[PDB]
Amino acid sequence: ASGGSVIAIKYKGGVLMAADTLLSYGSLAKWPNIPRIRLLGSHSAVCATGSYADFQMMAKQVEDNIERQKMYHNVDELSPSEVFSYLHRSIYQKRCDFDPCLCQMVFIGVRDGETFLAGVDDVGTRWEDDCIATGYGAYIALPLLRQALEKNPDGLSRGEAMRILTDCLRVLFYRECRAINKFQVADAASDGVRISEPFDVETHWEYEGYCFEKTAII
Amino acid sequence: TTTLAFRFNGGIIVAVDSRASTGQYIASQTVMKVLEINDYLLGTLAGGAADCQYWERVLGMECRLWELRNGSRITVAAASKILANITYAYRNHGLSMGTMVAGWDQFGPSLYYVDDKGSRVKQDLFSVGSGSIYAYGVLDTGYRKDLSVEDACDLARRSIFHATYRDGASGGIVTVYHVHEKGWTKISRDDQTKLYHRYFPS
Amino acid sequence: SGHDQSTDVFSAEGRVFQVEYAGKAVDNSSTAVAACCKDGVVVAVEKVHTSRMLEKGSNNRIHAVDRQAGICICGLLPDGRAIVSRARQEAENSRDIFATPIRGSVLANRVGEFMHAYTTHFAYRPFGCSAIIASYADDGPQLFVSDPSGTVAGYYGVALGKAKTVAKSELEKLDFSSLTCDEAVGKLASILHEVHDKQKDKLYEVEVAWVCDKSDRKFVHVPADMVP
Amino acid sequence: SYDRAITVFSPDGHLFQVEYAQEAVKKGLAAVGVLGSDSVVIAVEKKSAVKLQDSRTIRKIYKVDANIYLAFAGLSADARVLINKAQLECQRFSLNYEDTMDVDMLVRYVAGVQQKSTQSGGSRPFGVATVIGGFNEDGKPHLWKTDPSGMCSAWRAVAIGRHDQTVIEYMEKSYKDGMSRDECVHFAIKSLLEVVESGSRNIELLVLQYKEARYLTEEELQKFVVEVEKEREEEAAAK
Amino acid sequence: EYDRGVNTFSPEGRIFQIEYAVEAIKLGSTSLGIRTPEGVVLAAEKRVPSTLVVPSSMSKIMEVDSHIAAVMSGMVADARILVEHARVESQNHRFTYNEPMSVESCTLATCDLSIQFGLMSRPFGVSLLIAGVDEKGPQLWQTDPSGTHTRYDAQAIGGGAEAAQSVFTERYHRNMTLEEGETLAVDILKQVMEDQLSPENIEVAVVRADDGKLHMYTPTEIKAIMSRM
Amino acid sequence: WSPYQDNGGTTAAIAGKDFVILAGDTRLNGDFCLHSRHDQSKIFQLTPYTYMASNGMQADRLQLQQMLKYRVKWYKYNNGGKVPSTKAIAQLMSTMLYHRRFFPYYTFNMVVGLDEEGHGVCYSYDAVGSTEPFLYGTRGSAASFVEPLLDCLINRQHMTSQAPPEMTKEETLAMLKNAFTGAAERDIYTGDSVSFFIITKDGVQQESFELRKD
Amino acid sequence: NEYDSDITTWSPTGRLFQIEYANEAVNNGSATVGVKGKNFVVLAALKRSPVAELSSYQEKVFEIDEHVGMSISGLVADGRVLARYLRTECMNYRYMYSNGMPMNQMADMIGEKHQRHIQCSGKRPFGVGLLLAGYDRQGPHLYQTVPSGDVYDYKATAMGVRSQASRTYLERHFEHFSDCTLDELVTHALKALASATSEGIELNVKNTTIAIVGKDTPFTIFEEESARKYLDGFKMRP
Amino acid sequence: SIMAYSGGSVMAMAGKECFVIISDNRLGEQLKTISTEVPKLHVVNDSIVYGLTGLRTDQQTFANKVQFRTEMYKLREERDITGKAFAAMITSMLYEARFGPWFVEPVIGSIDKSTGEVYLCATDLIGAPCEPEDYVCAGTAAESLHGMCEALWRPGMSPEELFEIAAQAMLSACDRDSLSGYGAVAMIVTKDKVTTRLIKGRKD
Amino acid sequence: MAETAIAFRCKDYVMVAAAGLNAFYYIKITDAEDKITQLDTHQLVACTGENGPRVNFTEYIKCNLALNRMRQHGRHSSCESTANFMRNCLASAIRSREGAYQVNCLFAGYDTPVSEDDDGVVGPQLFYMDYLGTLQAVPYGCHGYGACFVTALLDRLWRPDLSQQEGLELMQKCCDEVKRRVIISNSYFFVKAVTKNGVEVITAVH
Ligand SMILES: O=C(Nc1ccc(F)c(-c2ccn3c(N4CCOCC4)cnc3n2)c1)N1CCCC1
Repeated sequence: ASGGSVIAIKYKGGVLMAADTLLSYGSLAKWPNIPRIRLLGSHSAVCATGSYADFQMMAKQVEDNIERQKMYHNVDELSPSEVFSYLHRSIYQKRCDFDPCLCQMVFIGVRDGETFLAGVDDVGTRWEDDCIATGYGAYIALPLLRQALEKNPDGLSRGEAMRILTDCLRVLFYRECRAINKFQVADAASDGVRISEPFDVETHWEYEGYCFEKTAII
Repeated sequence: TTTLAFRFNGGIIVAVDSRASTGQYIASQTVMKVLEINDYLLGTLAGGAADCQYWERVLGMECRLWELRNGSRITVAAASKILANITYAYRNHGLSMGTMVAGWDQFGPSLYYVDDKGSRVKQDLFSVGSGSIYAYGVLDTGYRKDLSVEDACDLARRSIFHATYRDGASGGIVTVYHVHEKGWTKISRDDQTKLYHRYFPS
Repeated sequence: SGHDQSTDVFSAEGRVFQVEYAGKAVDNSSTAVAACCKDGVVVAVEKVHTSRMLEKGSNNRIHAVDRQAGICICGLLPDGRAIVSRARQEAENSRDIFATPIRGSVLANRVGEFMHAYTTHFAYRPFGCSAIIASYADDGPQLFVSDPSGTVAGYYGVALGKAKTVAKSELEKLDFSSLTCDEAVGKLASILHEVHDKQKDKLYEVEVAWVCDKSDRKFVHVPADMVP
Repeated sequence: SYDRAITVFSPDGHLFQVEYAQEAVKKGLAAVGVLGSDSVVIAVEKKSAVKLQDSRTIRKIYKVDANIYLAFAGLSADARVLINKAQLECQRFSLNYEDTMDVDMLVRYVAGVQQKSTQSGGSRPFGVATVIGGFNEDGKPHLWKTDPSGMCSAWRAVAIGRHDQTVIEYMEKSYKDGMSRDECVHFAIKSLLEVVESGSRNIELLVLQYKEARYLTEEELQKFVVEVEKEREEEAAAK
Repeated sequence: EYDRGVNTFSPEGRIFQIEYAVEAIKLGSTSLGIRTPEGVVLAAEKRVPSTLVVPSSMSKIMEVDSHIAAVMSGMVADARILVEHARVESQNHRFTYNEPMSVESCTLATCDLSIQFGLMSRPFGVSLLIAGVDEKGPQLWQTDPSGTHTRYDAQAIGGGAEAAQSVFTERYHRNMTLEEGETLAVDILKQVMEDQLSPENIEVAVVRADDGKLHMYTPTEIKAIMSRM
Repeated sequence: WSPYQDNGGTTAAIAGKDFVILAGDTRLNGDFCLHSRHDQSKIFQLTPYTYMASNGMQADRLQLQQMLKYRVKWYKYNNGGKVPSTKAIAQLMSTMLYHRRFFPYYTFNMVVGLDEEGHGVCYSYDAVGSTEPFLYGTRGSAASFVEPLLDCLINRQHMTSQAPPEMTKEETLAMLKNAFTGAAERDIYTGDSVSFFIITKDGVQQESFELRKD
Repeated sequence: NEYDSDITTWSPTGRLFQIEYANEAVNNGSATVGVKGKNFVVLAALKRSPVAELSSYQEKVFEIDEHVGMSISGLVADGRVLARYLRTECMNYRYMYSNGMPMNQMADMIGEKHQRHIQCSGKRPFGVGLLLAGYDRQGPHLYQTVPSGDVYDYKATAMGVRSQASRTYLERHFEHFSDCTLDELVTHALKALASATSEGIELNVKNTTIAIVGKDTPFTIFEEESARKYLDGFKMRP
Repeated sequence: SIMAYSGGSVMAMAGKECFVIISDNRLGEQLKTISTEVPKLHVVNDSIVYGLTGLRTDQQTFANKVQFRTEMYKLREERDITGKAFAAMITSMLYEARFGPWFVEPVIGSIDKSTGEVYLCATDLIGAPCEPEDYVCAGTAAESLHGMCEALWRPGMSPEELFEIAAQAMLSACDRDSLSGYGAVAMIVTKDKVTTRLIKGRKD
Repeated sequence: MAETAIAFRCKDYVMVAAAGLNAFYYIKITDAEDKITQLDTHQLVACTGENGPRVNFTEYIKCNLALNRMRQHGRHSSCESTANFMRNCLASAIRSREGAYQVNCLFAGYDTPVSEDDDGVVGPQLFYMDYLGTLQAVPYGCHGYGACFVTALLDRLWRPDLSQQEGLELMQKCCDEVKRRVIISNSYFFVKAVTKNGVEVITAVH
C-alpha cells in the first residue's frame, strides 16, 4: 500500500501541504478515502509518498515521542524543527539498519511566526525549502511551485499559494497514473495545523485536439 | 604504485614513487608511501592507501607500546609478524595492502614483505605495486650485495624511475631511504621528470 | 537480628519485616488524599518544603502516567518516580501493543506487580512509597493505591502519610455517590490544610490534580484558583 | 557467575587475602636463584626421599619454555596452574611475534596473572611465589622473583619459601657479582643449606647457560654438597 | 572483614574500601613531583627489600609516553595495571589525533579505570603522580584510589608525604629552575626516606618544558644532584 | 533499494600563508530532479579554525558531521576546554572514516583550517580516510575540472614565467569564484550558489556568490 | 547499628542509612552556591585555597552542553560519572532534536539515574550533590540534585561545608533575584559563597570559580582573567 | 560432487545368522588416486561393523566422533552397543548436522550375538535410515552395486556363499566405477567368528 | 598447486622436497622460500599453499606441539599423534567461519623408542594430508601440479629399501621431472630428510 505525491509551499504566515486521499496497491487504486496527511503534536503535520506501512509506523513512533516528552516532563512541546530532526534521525537510523522507512515524507509546521517546511527521503536526505514535493510532485508540481515563488519573491498570499497548489494537483491528476481527483490540504498557520475536508479540482478534457478524429491512428 | 626495498652490505635501501591513482584519474602526485614506524623501522604503503596507512599506523602503535612495556625496541621480525597477523585476521575482509617492513634490530638489517592475505616473506629484495614488474627488471639486473650506499640508492632511484616512466599508476617524486645500524636517513627526494633529464640528458 | 535484614526472608510470624519498614517510610511521609467521584477522580498531596527558596512545582509528587492516568506518590519521591516511570512504560505498552488506553484496574495491578517484585528478592529492597493511581479510562473513574508490599486496592477515598488517620475521619464525612470533582478539589485541599502540623512543617503547598469529564478525561494539575 | 569480592582492604590498608597467600608461600619448600656471569642456577628443596615416591625422576623446577625455567614456593596445585598459564603465554607469544619471549616479558605476564587474582571478584589470590631464571635470545641472563601480590623484581640472588629472609640476609653477606658456573652452583647449595636439612638428597638444582639447561645428577651434586658442608664446618669453627 | 560490602559508605560519608586503600599508600615508598616552568621533576624512594635486588627492575617511575612519566606509591603491582592503561590511552590518543595526549587527559583516562570496582573486587591501593609536558606547559597531576585527579604545583605521596608537604610549604615557589626542583626533590627524599640516600637508592625523572621529552636520571646523573647539595 | 544516493555538488579549498578559503556549491540534487538550491550542509564548522567540507551523499555528510561534532565536544571536555587542532581533526576524520570501511560513509570529505603555525591547510579524503595535507583541494562532481585548474594556476609546473608573488586572500577568493563559475557552466550537478568561508586567525568571514541557476 | 551496612536494608524506623551517609559526603564537600534571576543562573564554587606558594586544581564545575552546566560537592569521582552521563544524554538529545535537552527533562534523568543506584545490592548511592544550572525555552533553571535521588527546582541554594551560612544569606535576598541584573546576581552568588568561607579567608580568583548560563549566554566557567571583572572589585562587608 | 571426490564404495549383505560388509580400497581426489590400501570399514565391536563412504575428511572425522561415542557408551553402559542402538546413535549424530551435514553415507552391518538376527542400516548424510532385509550399499559404485546385489543375493545364504556373491558384486560394480576399486576388504561376521578377507581386484 | 612438494619413506629415513617458489600472480617474489617446517627434532611438514595460511597453520601446529611438550615434561609425541592433531586442526577449519586452511601437507617423521617401555612404531612415518583434513599414511606422495608426474615416477622407481644415496638420486629425478614438465617454474627445491639422528638439510639435491 503506497501513497502518491505530496506537495507543499510556504505562504505569508504559514505552509500548505496537499495530497491525494488514495493508497494504491501497485497499479490498483485500493482505497480512495485515506487521510494521508497526519498531524504531529500541536504545530506540525507530515505526509509521505511510499509505503503507507512504513509511514504508519514512523508517524506513530514520532507522534508518541512528541506526546510522551510533553506529558512526562513539564517541558514545552517539541518545535517543528525538532520533531523533523527526530523524524530525520529516525529514518536515517532505519537505512543504517538496512530496514529503511521506504517513504519520502514532507513535513510542515508553525510554532510562532517561525514557519517550517522540509522533506526527508528513505535514505535520510533532508532539505528545507519554500516549496517541497515528493513522488511525481517533485517532477511535475515542483517546477510550477518554484516558478510561483520566483514570480512572487516577497512571498505568496494564502490565496495565491492555494491557487498554485490547486493547479499543481490538477496536473498531478492528469499525469501521475496512481492518483485520484480527491485531495486534502493541511494549512499550518500560527493557531496550528488544519486539514481541509477532501476536495476535487476542475479538469479540462475537451481540447479540440483530444477529439476522436484527430487522435485516430488511421 | 611502485615501491622497492633491498638488503645489501650497507644495510637496506627503500625507494618509492608518490602517485595515488584510481586506475584513470591521478588523486595525488605527493603521497608519502614510506611510513616511518619508529626511528629504526620503515613501512611501505602499496595497494589501498587507506588500508596501508591505517594498519601501518596501528603497527606503529603496537611497536611503540612494545618499547614502553618491554623497555627495548621491537624486532623487525616481531613488527612484520604483528602486521602479518592483522592482514591474516582480515584475509577475507577485502584489504588491499602490499607492504614492506624494513628495519635494523639487534640481529642486523631485516626486510619483510607483508600481503593483505597475511603473507610474510623475508628476502633480500622486493618491489611491490603495479610498477613492481618494471622496477624488478632494472633492480634485478643492477643488484649486487657489494654495492656502495651511493650506488645502492642510484640503483633504487633508477628502478623506481623506470617504473614511473612506464606504469600509468606510478609516478611523481622518487623518495629513497637508507636503513643502517644508526636507524634510517631519508637519502633523496627527486621528481621523476627531473630524473628523466638526469638519466637521459639529450 | 537476621529475620529483618532483607525482603527475601519471612519471619516466624509469617511476615516480611523489610516491607513493613518500607511502609513506615510512607506513614512518616507528607499526607496525600484522593476521591473517586462519578465525574472523575481527584488527588491532593501536601508537599513539605525543606527550604523557603524552592520554585513552585519543585518535588511534584503527582505525575501523568498517560492521558487518562496519573500517579500521586506518598513516600520517598525518588522511589515513587521509578514506579511512575514503570507505570508510564505499561501505559505506553498498552497503546503501542494493544492500541488502547490502559484501564485503571490493569495499570494498578501492573504497578502492584512491579512494587511486589521488589519484595521477593534479596538483591533489591521494597519501594519506600505508596502509589495512588487515579485513572479515567474505559473502566470509568478509578482510584487505586499500590503500597510497598505490592498490595493494590480500589478506593472511593483514601488518605496516606502522617495524618492518614485524621484525614480519613474527614474523608468519611463526604458522601461519595453525591460529590463532584469541583467540590472534591475544595474539600480534599481543605482536609490537607486542616490535618497539617503548622509548628513542625512551616513551609508547604497543596499540589492538587484530577482526571474528570471537566478536564476531557485528561490527568492534569488543577489550576491555582480552585486549590484553596 | 560468583563474583563476590574476596581480596579487599582492611582498616590498616592491608589486603588480608594477599598477606595469607604469602603465609602459604612461607610454609612452602625453599627455592633459591643465583645469577652468575654466564649461568643462572635454580636450587629447590624436595619434601625428602620417601621410599614410596616413584624412583622415576620428577623435576620440582618447571620448564616454561626452552629459555625459561621456574621454581615456585607455596601451593603445588596453584603453581601448576600459573606454570601452565606461563607455558601457554610463551607459546601464544611465539605465535604472535616470531621471537621467543624474553624472561622479563614472561615474568611481567606471570606477575600480571598473580595481580589479577588479587583483584578478580570470585577468586582468592594464587598462594605462589615464583623464581624464574633464563636467558634472552640476545644472551643476557635474568633471575626474577614473583610474589602473590603480583609484584615482580629481578635479583642477583633470591630465595622464596620457608626462611626466605634468613637465606636472603645470608646471601647478601657472601654474594659476589662475577661468578663461574661452578661457584654459582656452590653458592646456591651453600645458601639452600642455611635453612634446608643437612641432607644432600632433598636439594635438586638446575644450571641454566645460554641454550643449555642441565639438572645436576645426584652424583654430580653430592660432590658439591660434601665440598660445601666441609666449608660450613670451617665457618662453625670460626664462630 | 566481609560484613561491610565493598560499595558501603561510612557515617562520615567516605566509602570504606577507598578510605582503606588510601591507608595502603601511606605504608608505600615516598614519591614526589615538582612542577617548575623549566620542566617537572618526579623523584621516588625505591625501598629495595635487599642489596641483591637489581634496583633498575623495581622502577617506581614509568614512561607513559615520550612526554608523560608516572611515579607510583603503594601497591606496585596495581600501579603497573594503571600505567599499562595510561600507555594504551596515550597511544590511542596519538593514533586517533596524531598528537601527544594532554597530561590531564592521560590522568583522566587512568582514573576511568579506578572508578570501575564492585568488575574489579577492590580499588587500586596505588596513588600515581603523573607529570608531563603538553601545550598547557609542564603539569603534575595526582590520581587517588577514589578516581579523583588533582593538578598540583608540588605533591608528595607515600610514607613521608605528610613530612614532605611541610618542606614544600617552606621551600617551593612557582619560579624554580629545573636544577633547584631536582635539588629540592632529592633534599626532601634525603630527610624523609628511611635508608641513607644513595644514587641507586632513589629514582629521579624530569620532563623538560624546552624539548617536551622525559629523561630518567641515571645513578651518575643523580650523584651530580647530590654533589651540588 | 540502495542505501546510497549521490546528492552532487563540488567543494574546493585553497590555503594561503595566513588563511584558507573553503567553498562549496549549495545545490542538493536528488534522482533526476533537484531538492534545494540553498543546501548549506556541504560545509560544517568543527572549531573556529577548522571546517569540514563533504560531498557525495548528503545524509552521510549529515551523520559524519554530527559524529565529528561529538568527538570534538568530547575532546574539549577530556582536554580541559582545549579545542583540537586542524591536524588532530584531520587524523580523527581518517580514523572515523576507516572505522566504517565495511559500510563506508558515501562522503568525499575535506578538512580545512589553520595549522599550528597559522598557515592554512586542506586535508582531502577518499571514502575510507586516506588523506595528506595539501595547500588546496577539491572533492565532488566537478573535482576533476577544478583540481587540474588549481594545479595549473597555483603550482604552475608547465610555465617558464616567474611564479606570481604569493596570492592574497582576495586573489585566492577570486580564483575560486572563477573555478566554480567554470564548474557550474560544465558540470550539470554543480550550480546555484557557492558559500565561501575565509578562515583566518581573526575569525571566519563568509560570503555567498551566485552561479548559473540552471 | 545492624541496618546501616547495605543500601537494600530499610531500618525499622523506615530510613535508608546508606543514603543518609552518602548525603554526609555532599555536606563535607567544598561549598558551591547557585542563584537564578530573570534570564541568568550563576554557580559560584569555592576551590581549595593555595597553601603558601603551592596550588591545587580540581575540576568541580563542568559544562554539560551549550545551555547547561554543573557544580558538584562530595565524591568528585561520582560527579565525573554524572558529568559523563549528562554530557552523553545532552549530546544524544541534541543529535536527535537539534536543540538542547530541556532542563525539566534533564532534572528528571539525573533523579532517575540516582534512583537506579539506591535499590540494587550491587550498586551504591552517588556520594555527590549537583547544582545543575541551565537555560531553555522555559527560561533559567537551577536544580540541586542529591544522593537520595531527590531533585529540587531552586530559586537559589548552596551545597557543601558551612553552606547553612550561605543559605541564610540567600534567604535574606532571594526574593529580589528576578529583579537583579547579571552583575548583581554574581555579587549575591559570591556574597553567599563568602559566608561559607572559614574564619578569615576572603574570595579571590585563585580560590573561587564562577559559572554563568542564561538568555543568549552559553554556559561559561570564569577562572583567572575572566573572573577578575567580578572578584578583583569584590569585598564582603556586614 | 563433494560425495564422489574421495571415491570408495561400501556394501553390506545379510545371510542366515551372518552378514558380509565389503569396502573397496581406493582413496582419491577426483581422478588422481592417492592410495590403493584405504579400506572404509570400522569395527565397533564383535557384532557391529560399519563403513563410511563420502568425503574422506568426513569419513575420518565422523569415524573418530563415532569411536568417541561408542567407547564412552562402553564405559558408562558397561556393555557393547548393539546394531540397532549404534544405527540410531549414528542417525542422531548425522541429523545433529541437518543444516551443514557430514559428507558421509554410513553402511552398518550388525548381528545379535544370541538371536542371530542380522541388522543392516545404510543412512544418507542427514541420518535417514534405510533398514532392508537383504543388502545396503553406498559410495561411487552404489548404482552398479544395487544391480549386482539385486541379481546375486538370495535370502538364507551361508557365510561362505554370501562372501562370494558380495565379492563378485563389489568387484563387478567397482570395475564399472572410475572412483572405486583396487580390490576390496570384506568382513564376514557370524555369531561364532569374524573372517576378514583382502580380495584381489583390478589395478585400474 | 604452483608449489610442488614430494616425499617418500624408506627403511631408515623419510625424504621431503618442496618447491622454493613464492609467487604474486605471475611474479616470482623468490625461488627460495623454505616450505618444509621442522615441528620437532624428528618431525617435519612440507606444507604447500599461499604463505599466509602455510605459516599460520605450521606455526600453530609447531607452537601447540611445543606447548604439549612443556606440559608433558619434555615427552616427544609420536608422528601418528601429530599427524592426527594436524588433520583434526585442518578438518575443524573447513566447518569454521574462517574457512579451510588452503594448505596441502606431507608430514614426515621418525618415531624413536621414547623409553624402555615403548612398544610403539619404530622408524620413518609419512602422512599425506589434503587441505580438507584427509590424512593417509603413504610410502610416498606429492602435492602440487608436479604431484602426478612424481607419483608415477616413484611408483616406477621407489623401493622400500633404498640407501640415503639412492634416495638423493631418486629425489633429484623427481625434482628434475617437475622442472621438465610443470609450466610453473619450481627451479629450486628445499630437500630435508628425517633419520634416527633427526632432521638433516640435503643441499646436494635441489
Ligand atoms: O604488488 C605486489 N603486492 C601487492 C599486494 C597487495 C596489493 F594491494 C598490491 C597492489 C594493489 C593495487 N595497486 C595499484 N592499483 C592497481 C590498479 O590500478 C590502480 C592502482 C597500484 N599498485 C597496487 N598494488 C600490491 N607485489 C609484487 C610482487 C611482490 C608483491
